[PDB]
Amino acid sequence: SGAIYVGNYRVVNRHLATHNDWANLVWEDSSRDLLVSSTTAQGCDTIARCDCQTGVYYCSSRRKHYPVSFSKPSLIFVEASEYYPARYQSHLMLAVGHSEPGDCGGILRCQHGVVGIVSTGGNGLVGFADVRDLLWLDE
Ligand SMILES: Cn1cc2c(CC(=O)N3CCC[C@H](C(N)=O)C3)cccc2n1
Ligand SMILES: [Zn+2]
Repeated sequence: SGAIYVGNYRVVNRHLATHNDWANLVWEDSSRDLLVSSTTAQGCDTIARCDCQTGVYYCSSRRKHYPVSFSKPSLIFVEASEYYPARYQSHLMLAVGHSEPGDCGGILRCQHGVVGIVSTGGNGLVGFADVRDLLWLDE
């Protein structure tokens, strides 16, 4: 579980989006596993505008925050699931670390702010969906 709240937007994993999320849809991308919905109230998360490759992510399966070294956003192969068949997810960042399916939503953050959210995992590699390119989240 977990979202990013910035201004009048709510950023979630598209595979965990609610009915209300789709009823107030701003933008979605299957290939990225992202969905943005509009909010009545105002969020106050700072989205990082950077090219960092180190951060700290929240892992609900361990109730801990872990420091990781992660790859630059790219097209990584992700195996089939009940939400998507076998495909190449884009804007994906991998790091060596623990993750479980319920961990999707946990924020990854650097000194500059929010980098992305947990999206994939398995084999001791946790995958984060990048959001630093979505400049429209701030205007
Ligand atoms: C965070 N996390 C998800 C895990 C899974 C499942 C997984 O990766 N996915 C299922 C949900 C949709 C995801 C996507 N974006 O396509 C793929 C299995 C083991 C460990 C995990 N750690
Ligand atoms: Zn940064």
